[PDB]
Amino acid sequence: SYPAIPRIYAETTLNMLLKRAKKPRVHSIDEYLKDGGYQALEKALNMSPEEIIDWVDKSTLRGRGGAGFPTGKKWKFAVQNPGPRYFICNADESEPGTFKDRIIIERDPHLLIEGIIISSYAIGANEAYIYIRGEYPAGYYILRDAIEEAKKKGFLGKNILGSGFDLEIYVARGAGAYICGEETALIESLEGKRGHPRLKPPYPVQKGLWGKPTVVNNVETIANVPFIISMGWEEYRYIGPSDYAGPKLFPVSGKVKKPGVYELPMNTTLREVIFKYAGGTLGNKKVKAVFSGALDCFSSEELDIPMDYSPLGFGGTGTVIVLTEEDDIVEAALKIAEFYEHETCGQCTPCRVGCYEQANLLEKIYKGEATEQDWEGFDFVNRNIQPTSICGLGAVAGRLIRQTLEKFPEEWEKYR
Amino acid sequence: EFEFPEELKTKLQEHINYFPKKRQAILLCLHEIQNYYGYIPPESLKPLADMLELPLNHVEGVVAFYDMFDREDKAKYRIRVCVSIVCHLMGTNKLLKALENILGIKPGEVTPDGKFKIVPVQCLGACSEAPVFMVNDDEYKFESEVQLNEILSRYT
Ligand SMILES: Cc1cc2nc3c(=O)[nH]c(=O)nc-3n(C[C@H](O)[C@H](O)[C@H](O)COP(=O)(O)O)c2cc1C
Ligand code: SF4
Ligand code: FES
Ligand SMILES: [Cl-]
Ligand SMILES: [Cl-]
Ligand SMILES: [Cl-]
Ligand SMILES: [Cl-]
Ligand code: NA
Repeated sequence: SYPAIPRIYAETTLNMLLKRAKKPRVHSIDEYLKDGGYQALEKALNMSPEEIIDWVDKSTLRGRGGAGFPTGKKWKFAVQNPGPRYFICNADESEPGTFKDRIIIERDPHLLIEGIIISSYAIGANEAYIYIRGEYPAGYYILRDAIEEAKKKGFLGKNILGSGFDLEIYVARGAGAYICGEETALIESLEGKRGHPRLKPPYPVQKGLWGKPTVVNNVETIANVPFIISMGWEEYRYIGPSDYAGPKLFPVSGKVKKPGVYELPMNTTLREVIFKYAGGTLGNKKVKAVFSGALDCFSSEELDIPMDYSPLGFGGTGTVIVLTEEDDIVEAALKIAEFYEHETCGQCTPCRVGCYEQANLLEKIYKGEATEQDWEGFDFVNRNIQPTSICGLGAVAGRLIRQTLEKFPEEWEKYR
Repeated sequence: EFEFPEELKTKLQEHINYFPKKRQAILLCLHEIQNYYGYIPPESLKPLADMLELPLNHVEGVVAFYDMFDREDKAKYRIRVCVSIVCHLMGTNKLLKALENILGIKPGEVTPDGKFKIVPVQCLGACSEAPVFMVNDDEYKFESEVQLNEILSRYT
């Protein structure tokens, strides 16, 4: 018996990552095996680690955690360095509007586990971790139980299926910090320290956990690995547009009729995600803005863009938060500012002070208590969070808010 | 002087033996301590540091950093209320108003019996089911005051 989880709606046009996770319940090892589960692992163990890296590279799979680095290439960089190597599954999630990873974890954990085993074998890692945010306790208990099921079926431990390949998967829990999703801060947390990002280079693939070559991959990226092995890289590449191939999970929330996770190809447009798949807007009201998590803001004039990694594409992690005509953009911007204020680790001065000031001044603007100096200060701080920043948070803390100032000036003007 | 009860000490040793290095168990241990006491007792930090083979200042810094840990208020049930963008858009204020009507407390406050504490939190990752709240490990979509009242009556 696991803790209560809300029943997030899930729908797929590809029947891949959501083949089982489209149903709101835990699918245990017997049900996973009945669908042909762990047969991709068996096929992978008859291949050389180098051939698996080649297949994952040729599939064109790119990281699903936000930076979109080619997966096969990341693995190639890691194995160019001597062992021991470590494999890490990043299940920290935590970005506003993003809930795609938890549905794989909580409903189809063996899909993730199988992908972790194949990936660890590919990079020569005998020790793997899942770092799951502390606010996903059910996901944690589900993963611990699924790992035990995999051990008893001989898919983990020493000499897996007589291959001579050894692997243990440890499940670590976060304890409240969004910054622990940043790959270097995640590694610090796994070492039992504060989640403070480290300056890069060195990159984790060279010096990560205990200063050893470490591959960190997002849950969704890993969940694709059993499909590339099972189908072959060529058949996997046939899914969706050839330049951004494979299934993609789209967490859709806000002012839509059917909020939830959608498994779709990346040539789907933002307009199709909202109107064709998520059932349109609540009360058929006009779309005002789409927040790409806490990263970007798209206006109603930008809905015909593809949901891919292209420069003119949606980008990010495919997180779709819909705001309609009556939603106040300044109030919405305040919530984004409050997120960054709460999550800066404070190591870098412009990030520390800038995230704090951006939220504090925006609150004064929102409440009608801002002086002319507060308005000018807010504009200045929003443009100055990034200088000297060690990690991505400082670089993006002002990004969405700046786009709302550029795309909705009339609304901002009524606060002046 | 402060000593962990054997039932908790056994659970802490199990986490310490789980990872390849003792110090990697720090967060699992602190989750265990909070689940047992309903907070992190300041006095628990020194014997925990000794078990992890870490300096006390290290452990103190870790507890201060990870904001799921509470060193100030003892509470049987932590009502974590999402105050982020989607939940704000969909009704965080209606949920907070319903919580105040039922429990008589506001965010950051603990009921007189020490039973419930409202904890405002960032995005809980269940945005499609906004406004979201947790009661310790259980997570729910808030529908209305009558629905919330029935949920909370299950925590005794
Ligand atoms: C502030 C910050 C938070 C991040 N949070 C996450 C997260 O929760 N999950 C994730 O997989 N990647 C996250 N990332 C990106 C990771 O650092 C890293 O790029 C990723 O885990 C690598 O996996 P991928 O190549 O499969 O995408 C975050 C990055 C930054 C700058
Ligand atoms: S940029 Fe911000 S979040 Fe990143 S290391 Fe610096 S202070 Fe911490
Ligand atoms: S914004 Fe509340 S759960 Fe995501
Ligand atoms: Cl084979
Ligand atoms: Cl990054
Ligand atoms: Cl200037
Ligand atoms: Cl000491
Ligand atoms: Na975390």
